[PDB]
Amino acid sequence: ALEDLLFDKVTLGYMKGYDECLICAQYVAGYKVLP
Amino acid sequence: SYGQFDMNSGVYSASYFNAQPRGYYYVANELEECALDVLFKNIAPQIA
Repeated sequence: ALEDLLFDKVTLGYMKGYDECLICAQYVAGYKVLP
Repeated sequence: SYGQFDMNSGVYSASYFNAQPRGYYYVANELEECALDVLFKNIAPQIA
């Protein structure tokens, strides 16, 4: 419960980064966040 | 990119492929013609 609470209460999903088209907008000048 | 024939084993992240454009688009809404003949019409104005 505490880990899910921490990940839910902060303002921070793969295989859809390209299909979303920030995360997809960061590739317009090439840099990616590695897993 | 590394400029060396021998590469240590590991996962890299080099280069990106950006797609090449295809086709063309053109709107260019039609306009009138500039009346630039006044640049050579009447008398030439003085600098003052």
